[PDB]
Amino acid sequence: WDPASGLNMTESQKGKPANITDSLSNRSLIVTTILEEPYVLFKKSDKPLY
Amino acid sequence: CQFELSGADGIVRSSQVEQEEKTKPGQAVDCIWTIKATPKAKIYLRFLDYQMEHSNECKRNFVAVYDGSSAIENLKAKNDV
Ligand SMILES: *[C@@H]1O[C@H](CO)[C@@H](O)[C@H](O)[C@H]1NC(C)=O
Repeated sequence: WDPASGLNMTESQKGKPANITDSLSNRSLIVTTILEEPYVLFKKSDKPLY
Repeated sequence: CQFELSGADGIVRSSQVEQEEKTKPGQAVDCIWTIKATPKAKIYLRFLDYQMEHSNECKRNFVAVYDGSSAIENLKAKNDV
């Protein structure tokens, strides 16, 4: 650390890495779906729904 | 890609780019439209046809409205307005 730069640390770049990436479907399933009309639908409004 | 469009009433032609500034379809394209009302006239807009099927999301494609003068200062919105 110095006055000119206060954001220097060896371990600033890495935080709690633990397991690399995530396990497949660790917290979320991988559900697949075909776009059939009266079964699945893109919501009516678009912009505040991304 | 800036064009003038003012008066009392009118319509911004969709994808009206092959006449103003004929941009080849391959590249990303974007344009802005400038409205000026009759003296002492605030403006109301109504969309007659809107479909951005290129993607639901807009990190690539979107349509937005700006109020005031044309700055990044205040997005009115990106329904009628
Ligand atoms: C801090 O500065 C050193 C020397 O340039 C650099 O090797 C290191 O990656 C930097 N770390 C941060 C957190 O900026």
